[PDB]
Amino acid sequence: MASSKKVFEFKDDLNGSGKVLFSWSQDCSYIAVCGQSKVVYVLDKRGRKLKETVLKSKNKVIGLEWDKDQEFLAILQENSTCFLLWNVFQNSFEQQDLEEKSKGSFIKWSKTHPVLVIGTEKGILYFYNKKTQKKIPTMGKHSKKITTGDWNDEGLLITGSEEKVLTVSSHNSDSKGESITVQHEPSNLQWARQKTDDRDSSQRTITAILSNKSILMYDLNTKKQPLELVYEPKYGKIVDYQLFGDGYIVTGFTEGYVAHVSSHLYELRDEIQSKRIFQSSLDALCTNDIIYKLAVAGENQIHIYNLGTWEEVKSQRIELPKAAGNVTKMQWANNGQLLVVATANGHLYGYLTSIPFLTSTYGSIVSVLSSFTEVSIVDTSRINQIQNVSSINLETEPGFLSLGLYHLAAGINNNVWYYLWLDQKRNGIIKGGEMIQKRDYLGSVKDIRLNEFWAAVLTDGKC
Repeated sequence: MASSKKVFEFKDDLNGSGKVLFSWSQDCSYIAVCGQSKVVYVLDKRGRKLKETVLKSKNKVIGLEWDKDQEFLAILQENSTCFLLWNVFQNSFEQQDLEEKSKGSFIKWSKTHPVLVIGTEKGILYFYNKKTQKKIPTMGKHSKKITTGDWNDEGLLITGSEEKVLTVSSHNSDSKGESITVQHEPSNLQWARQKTDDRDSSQRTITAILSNKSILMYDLNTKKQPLELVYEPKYGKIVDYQLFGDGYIVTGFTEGYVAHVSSHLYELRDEIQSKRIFQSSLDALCTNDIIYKLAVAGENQIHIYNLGTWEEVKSQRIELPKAAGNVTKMQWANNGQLLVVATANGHLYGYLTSIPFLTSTYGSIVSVLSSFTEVSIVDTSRINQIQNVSSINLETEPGFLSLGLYHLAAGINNNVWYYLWLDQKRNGIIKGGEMIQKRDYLGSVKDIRLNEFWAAVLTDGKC
């Protein structure tokens, strides 16, 4: 059992005490962080600074987002008259103005298409096209300050304003749906694939939070009215809710209570499951469907939870420092390998949770990466028991692994490492891995194969 490893810890010395915004790259490689020190800096997955920058204004960052190509970071500050696109690789500034000297209130990039929406306090929505860097204004969609916004995989912008109005805009700036009359203020916009038996339904459901008290549901298929899912007074005001699996909702509340409901309309009205986690207060919660874990933060600790049987995973519980305060934001990678923590006092933490290890097999012999710094070869000759593993040291972490009768091949992008046991003949005593030859290629290593006396390397166009 590999416990949660605190790989990197950063304090308010470089982040700033307050509500910190951290953004994952879509390839789950580089992690951008900015809090109250106005410093936006990107770290590697293990916590090494790569590119650092400082904003011109002293306003707190209210919006930080990676673009679709993971090349530009969009940053909007507290009531700023402009916003900044920062090329991380080029480390280059470009400032986009807000028309009529409007105060910045919301920004969000289309996670699949090159469209960036900026909403101001006047209700005007500006659509920024990156391929031509052109602005399309839309006035009158919202009559008050825009409060919440989100994007879908299809790239449909959902925006909820103070006038209890939800509006959806497409890529061509076409409004998908008229002004929706909802009971109370919508917030925490999210796009969900609703639980339907027919498995040909696209992800189009809009799930939001009403007045920080209820959960609002909206669907497109049959033009059904938005539904106000009400929660018990013991729950109180909602802290947050997360969507997991094929359309299910898990929500946390102020008294350490958590509720699990199925997004199916026939089963949404009644709470399917309820559980008590904390007794004083709750900080936040987040889900990961690939690694199948629910992380609920409270009282400066992280509780890991199962979602099928809902067993409390005590093994992966994390004890956060007290000075961090109530946790404000929490997110894994898209694959769920590494988890990033931002709290109300500017603290930033990185923990190792899943990191699945690669396995490749030759005849009756398999390989297990185990820790990233080494690779253990595993013998499965006998039945019901496993022979002794043999550890081989590594410096670079490959994404491809291949096993032969004697050699072991470890391949990362355009780099190949080879290892051998003893020197041909009969193995007998097994020796440590030897760096026989470091191989480099002009192209990427698509696939690696190794019989015994020869080896084959694949590149995007040539073997």
